[PDB]
Amino acid sequence: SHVKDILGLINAFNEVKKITVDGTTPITVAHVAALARRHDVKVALEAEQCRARVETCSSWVQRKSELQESLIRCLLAGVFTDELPATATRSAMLLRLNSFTYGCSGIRWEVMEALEKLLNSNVSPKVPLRGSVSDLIPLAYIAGLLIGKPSVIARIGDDVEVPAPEALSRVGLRPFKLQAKEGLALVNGTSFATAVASTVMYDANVLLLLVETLCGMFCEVIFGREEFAHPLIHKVKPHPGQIESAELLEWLLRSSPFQELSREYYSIDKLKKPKQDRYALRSSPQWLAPLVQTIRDATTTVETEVNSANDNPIIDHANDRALHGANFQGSAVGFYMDYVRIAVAGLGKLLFAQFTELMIEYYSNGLPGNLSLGPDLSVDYGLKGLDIAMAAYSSELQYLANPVTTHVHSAEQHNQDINSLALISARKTEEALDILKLMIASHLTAMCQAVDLRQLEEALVKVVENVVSTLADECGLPNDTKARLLYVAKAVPVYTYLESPCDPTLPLLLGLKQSCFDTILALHKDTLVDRLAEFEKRLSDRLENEMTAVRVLYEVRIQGSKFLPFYRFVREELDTGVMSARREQTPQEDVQKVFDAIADGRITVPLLHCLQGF
Amino acid sequence: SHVKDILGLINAFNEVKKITVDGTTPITVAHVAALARRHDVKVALEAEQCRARVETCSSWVQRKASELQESLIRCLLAGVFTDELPATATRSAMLLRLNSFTYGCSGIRWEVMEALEKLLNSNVSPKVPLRGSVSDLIPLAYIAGLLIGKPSVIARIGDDVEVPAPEALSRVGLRPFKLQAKEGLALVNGTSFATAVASTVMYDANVLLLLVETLCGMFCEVIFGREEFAHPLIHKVKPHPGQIESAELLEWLLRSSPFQELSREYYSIDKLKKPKQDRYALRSSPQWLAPLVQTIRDATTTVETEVNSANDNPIIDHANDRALHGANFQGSAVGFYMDYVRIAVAGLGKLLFAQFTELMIEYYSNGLPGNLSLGPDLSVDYGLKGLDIAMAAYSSELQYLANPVTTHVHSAEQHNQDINSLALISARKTEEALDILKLMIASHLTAMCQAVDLRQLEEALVKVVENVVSTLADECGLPNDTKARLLYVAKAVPVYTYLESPCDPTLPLLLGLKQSCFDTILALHDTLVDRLAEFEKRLSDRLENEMTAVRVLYEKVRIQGSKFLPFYRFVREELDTGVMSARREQTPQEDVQKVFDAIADGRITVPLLHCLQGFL
Amino acid sequence: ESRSHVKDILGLINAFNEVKKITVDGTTPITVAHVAALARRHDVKVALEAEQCRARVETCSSWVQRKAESELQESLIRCLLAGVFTDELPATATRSAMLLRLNSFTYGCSGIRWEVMEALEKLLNSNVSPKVPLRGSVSDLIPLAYIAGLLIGKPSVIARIGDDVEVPAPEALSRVGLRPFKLQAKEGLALVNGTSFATAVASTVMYDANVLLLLVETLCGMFCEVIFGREEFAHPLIHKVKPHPGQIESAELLEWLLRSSPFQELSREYYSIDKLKKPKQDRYALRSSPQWLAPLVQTIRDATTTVETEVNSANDNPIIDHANDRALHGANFQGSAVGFYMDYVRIAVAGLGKLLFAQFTELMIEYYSNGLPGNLSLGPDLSVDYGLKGLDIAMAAYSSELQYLANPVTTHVHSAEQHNQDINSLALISARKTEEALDILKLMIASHLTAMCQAVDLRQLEEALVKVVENVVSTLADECGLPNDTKARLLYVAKAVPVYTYLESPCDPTLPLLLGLKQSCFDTILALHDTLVDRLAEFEKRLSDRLENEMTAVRVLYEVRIQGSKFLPFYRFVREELDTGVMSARREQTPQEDVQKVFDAIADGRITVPLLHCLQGFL
Repeated sequence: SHVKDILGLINAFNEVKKITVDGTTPITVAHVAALARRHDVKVALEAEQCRARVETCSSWVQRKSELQESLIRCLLAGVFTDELPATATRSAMLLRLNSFTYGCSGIRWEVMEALEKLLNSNVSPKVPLRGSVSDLIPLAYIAGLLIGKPSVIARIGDDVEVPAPEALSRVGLRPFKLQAKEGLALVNGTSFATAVASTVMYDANVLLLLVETLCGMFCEVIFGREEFAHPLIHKVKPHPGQIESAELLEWLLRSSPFQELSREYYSIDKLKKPKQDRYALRSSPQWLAPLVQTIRDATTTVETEVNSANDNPIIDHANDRALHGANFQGSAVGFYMDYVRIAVAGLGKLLFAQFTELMIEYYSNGLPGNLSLGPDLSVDYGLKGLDIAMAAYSSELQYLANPVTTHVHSAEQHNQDINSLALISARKTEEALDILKLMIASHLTAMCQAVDLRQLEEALVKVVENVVSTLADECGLPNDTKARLLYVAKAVPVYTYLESPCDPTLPLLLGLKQSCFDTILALHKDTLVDRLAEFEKRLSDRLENEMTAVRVLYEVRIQGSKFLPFYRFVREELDTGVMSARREQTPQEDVQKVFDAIADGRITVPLLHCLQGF
Repeated sequence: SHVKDILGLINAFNEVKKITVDGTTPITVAHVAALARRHDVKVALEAEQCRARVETCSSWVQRKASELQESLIRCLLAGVFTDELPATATRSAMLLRLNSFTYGCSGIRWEVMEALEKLLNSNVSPKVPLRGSVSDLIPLAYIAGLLIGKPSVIARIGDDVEVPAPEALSRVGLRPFKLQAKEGLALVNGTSFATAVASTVMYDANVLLLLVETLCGMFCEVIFGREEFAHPLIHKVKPHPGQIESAELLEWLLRSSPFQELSREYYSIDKLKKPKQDRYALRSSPQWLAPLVQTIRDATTTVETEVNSANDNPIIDHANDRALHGANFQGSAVGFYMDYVRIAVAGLGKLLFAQFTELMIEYYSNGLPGNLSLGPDLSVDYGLKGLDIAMAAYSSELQYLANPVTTHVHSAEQHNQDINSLALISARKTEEALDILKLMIASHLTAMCQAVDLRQLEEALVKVVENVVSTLADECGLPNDTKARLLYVAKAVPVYTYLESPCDPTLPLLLGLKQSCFDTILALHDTLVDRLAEFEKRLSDRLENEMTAVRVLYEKVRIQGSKFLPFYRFVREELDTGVMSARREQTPQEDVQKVFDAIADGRITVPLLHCLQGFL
Repeated sequence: ESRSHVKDILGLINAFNEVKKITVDGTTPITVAHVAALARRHDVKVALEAEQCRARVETCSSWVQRKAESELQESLIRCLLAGVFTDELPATATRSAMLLRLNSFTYGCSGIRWEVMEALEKLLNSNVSPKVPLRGSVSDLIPLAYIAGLLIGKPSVIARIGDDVEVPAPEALSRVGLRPFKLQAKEGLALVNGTSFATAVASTVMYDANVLLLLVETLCGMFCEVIFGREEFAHPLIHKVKPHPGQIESAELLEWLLRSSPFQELSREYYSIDKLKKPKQDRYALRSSPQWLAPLVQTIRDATTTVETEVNSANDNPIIDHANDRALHGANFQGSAVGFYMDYVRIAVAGLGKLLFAQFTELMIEYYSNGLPGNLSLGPDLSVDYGLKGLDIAMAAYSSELQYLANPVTTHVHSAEQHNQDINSLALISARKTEEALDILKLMIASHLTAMCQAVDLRQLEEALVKVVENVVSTLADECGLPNDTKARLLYVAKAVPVYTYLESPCDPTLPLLLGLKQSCFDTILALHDTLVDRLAEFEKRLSDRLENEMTAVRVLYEVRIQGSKFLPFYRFVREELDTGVMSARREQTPQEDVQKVFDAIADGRITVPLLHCLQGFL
């Protein structure tokens, strides 16, 4: 399954200490993400496997200086408005280094050692955002650093910023004097486009699994039928992503306490409730199928690019010739960044549709509008702000998923009449993921709210049942009338009348009055009316007070749910609670905490816990 | 290799007789295309294989239990004839609905499936509105409208006949069906139309892809490229499957090429004044094709999975006595991959446009004339300029089309369909995109054969100018040093830079000749001047006439050794075309039309398979 | 000065219907209504006027002829005949393109012979036009080459005479008493060097855009009437204070259309009963319509001006200044003005479609339709009447494709023609897409009007059904001998409860009618506190016998408020002229059969009759 592979990726991202750059051992998207985000991870350039092939190649080129330095000069052409982040630059530095290990570039080993040292020192040049059609200009800033160009500014850690010559001295390096072919070796790569795409693909894999898992949590809170994930439905339409996502979904909902409430809910008033769930849940495995396959396929393609000699000419020293091709063409990455962006927009649409169902009372199966706890709804608009936000997120996301590779210009004196635009495309897919992160944060926040509302719903109904039951005994109401009233206490959704339980124009008293008149006609063919009036009177004394007490006490079914790690993480570890008029905490403050957990990777802890033993 | 698979697809499309519909044997995109386009291809609904599970499921629904089904079809017959879905797509959809029923999940009667079998074989299909599906209730309601004999539904019988549905059933020996429980839903609740178009789209995408890959080699031959770009080491070290596989073909197509022999000769003369590397349209082609190849191959698998699936709801589990409520009617797998293919197709078109552009510009065509104009009178011959303009028009619309459709999902049908695939709309646009690619390939191929003729004439013309300069050097009694310089210039100068007026004192030949004469005077330092004066004098008497003669001979051969001979022989001989010039009266339209028609009806696969025979 | 864009569009519709002859003289402007008239009405003729322009044309012809002193011009035509037949540009577009090329010549800048212009005139009025390949133009060398090919009698060029006959170009010239032309100086270039085809399509695109716009604007008022909306949204002051000209003018129309509406009378009555359980404001699809329409109105009108400017221009090169003895080298062949505006209009057309989709969506959902049944089903048996659910799915399909089409074309410029045409307009491709967008918009307006006529019927049945329920309850309360205060409670419920919530089974104790009645019966018992229970039991008994059969009787009788509505023309047109009725299981016709009739009427412009009737009196 792809579920295991993404777990393998998350584990690798966490467990890795050294990234082996030897020319044999593959560098995954997890390893690139690790170097970029975790500063304790170091680069290990191994001499045993590639020092020989590299030096031979460097020797051949020399057997056949001002020229190579004036190429760098002209390619230092980007403008600072916003720039490429250090995470991206360092990833590109790693990827250019990795390209050299195959011994086709003819670069000196000494220069490769300098890259290794510069990475482990956290030194990286300030690189302008735009200029590459895919990565001559951005890679010329890495090359400019190695030759100690004063115009190129370099970072040392989070704070220090100095010119390149002084940066080289602080790490024990002297400015390089470029030999033949070396200048072209440095700038002629797909390193930047593939750097951004690597982190894009790691995040896309994590967030894909995250979205998949949260579909089960959505099922639990929306009172859905877990039937939609039955293996036979997907065996008979065997899209690999459809089967695998449903397999996870079936497993997550197998022993669900919320699904027990679901079956109980649809057993009462069966004819007046929907038989099938709406598409945002029931259609989820079919929707996820293409999205799963797109993100998995692109990972492979991105990894192939990471582990490749993307340079020109390809030096074939064993046959005394330089091979002329275009391995610097990032079309593999370019095109797959477009496909992924469309897949991400599809994940966003799934999230938007699910969130919309959750906010609307007519579709939320008992949940209050906007998930407003209230009870006073005139001063509690709940998650309406986030709902509006989700449409703003989805809308921009759909726009972003337009392709970039369809805008190829004839470039560079018409020499580059086809070019990938891979970096541009990767940046847009990165921007789309940022928006997807915003959407997952809000979704998870809302469902934790829905968990709380469902558990309180169970507690409030049981109170209404108790108060009606005891007062039926207290008022000496017959066995028939008691059964009718208890049914109404179980049937009508508490959130329809929570605002004012004893309001004569709200569903509870409405159903009660309808029952009382029905039981009068049945028992007729006078003191019953006296007993019923006393029941109504005493309900206005006890019900409101006891319903309030239970809610205030609340301010259990999740403890048996496989999504407990997510609920416990959001509520306990991030220090949040039920959203109401009484909690002095803006939705921003709540969602920001969840977003930050997703952005830094802390969300993987509850994710892995949730999926343990799958 | 994907090359093997596409050849396998082409072979199956050509040589299939019966499509086995049994619920175990897969139906490929080739089979779907074969049924749609070839009339003598029949459907084989094999009873022994799947009558059992179908009737087990059918009777299960009968145990658990008709005006309800009538109302559903009547409801969904809601399209408008503005445009219509072609019979090819409707018949493909009919086969795909039939195949879905064979899995024993739909609860439909075997009789209904038998009716679909005979309706297909009798070439009967309903008139279906183009639009209305979010993916395929409305379009599938017209197939169900036929089966129940709705008078408002019009059916086609072949190419000539269009009658109401009750009469259409009568003519093929069928009676209108009264629908049982679940049957009305079972007929309309599928991805049949979306997947039908997607199937023909995917077959075409494979054929045209291989065709574009092959013509990259032909482009190398005519543009005087370095076949080095296809060297296996360049691609093994950047091992994208599509990059390696495409390069493997191009290395093979260019091995021992007569045109590459000319290329080496061309670059050996005046090496330090010509492009050291080829431009990206050729050199970068394997890297460019890589994602496109993978996109089209992966999407072929996905569409074929949808073809061979039970896209229905509810899925009847008759063995465990329960009706499973899912959403197998959601064609998102198809919809998303149609968007991806369309982006890839746009990339294929961009490659072709870029190559075509190089070919048309003298600065980039390496000796070739602008617009590939033969002339010799260039003021009244503009060659392929018209086709050059149209190529930009094709590519422009192609790039526009490649915007995704799946990013425009609306919350639909009482917000019940809050996610829908729009697969049929997406497939339709990818279809339209492939029609444009066909237009581009047609022009591209035509421009290549034109370029073959121009290169071969270039050689014949050069051998004449050499022979004329050689003989006149003797007749004037010029020294062996002078003869060596003059024969060098005759070899070096591109013949098409002076073919308009060979003895014009301002054009490149006489310019180079007047340079050598002054170089040979200084080196040999006055009756030599009189011999050089007689050399120019006798040149303007014999040169133009002899160059004209061979051209005339040519208009009334290294492509013989070339592997692209089957293409050249197909365009020139089978399609009856010649070299484009003022003296040829056939329009660019008349020539390219013949090529396009051959691409459209599949005739082009013959020269393609001949070109690729022995490639393993 | 324009009084209102609504007056201007009505001006276009009148001009389209009334014109008999199109005057081509180089001074009198051709409008998008004229171009549409020629393309669609075969009785309309072209009149080339030899008084004003004949002199300047011949002067220009002579000057070019003098400066030259023939195969060159024929070779241009030969190489430009490079289209492929896969699909083709329809005769309407080609005939429009011929007129526009002819019109360009009248300015005396092209150097074309008057005889060629006379041939174009003759070919147009004879309904002769070449079959032109769809693609090839980056904007219109290749498509225009086929008009030029016809004039020189190229055997490969096929020509239509009317709708039936297809003959080669020499034979087509023969049948109209013309001989193939021999091209002189510049004449080859002068025929192909224009924006005629892009501007032809754009012209009938802009004419349709104007008509469909006004139609959409007007139908917003009809939507207000059926959805029970608050006309308050169109109040002048709201828009006076946010003074977008399209916003003011659309609201002005809507205020007028809703002023004395009998339907708006029902709206005020509806929101008076149970105020607290009903929305205070309408949803955006209606309330936000003038604001939404504002840029859409302005885009469509501004583009009409730009297209018309191109129509009445010398789109040719070089421009021959015979008065100052020199040829000026410019680029009037660049159709960028038409190109970019076609992109803007396509986005506006998508915007109009979104407005239609949203309004349609509210209408189909019971939670949003303010009393109307789901999918606008009549029933009463809702299990076999799914209503307009089919058209509702189609509306999502239509809108989704429409939003996709509204992506720009002008952003996809390739460096073309040996990098000489390094900026090209792509105007014809863009115009083609905007045309496709308007086709879909026609499908959307068709469904929308069909749905709203269904809604009118349902609202009028609603008023008939309720007053019967009121009558049955009122009389039984007297017969059963119930007190006046109890009678007032039960009559309130009869009026308050929406009728379509219980019409399926009126005397079902689980549906909202009996629920309210049982609620009120228990409340009255508590208020008057034994034989009262006997009288109430008799009330329930006699209601379950009498009510259902009477509700059916009035429903069958139905199978009035519109008669005072300004939308009566539309309702009568759809119902009487097109021969339709209320949609139910008792109606044999499919949704297709009904919507088709409305679509055809939109397509051939029959819809302008009820539109003009609906809007007469408006200033």
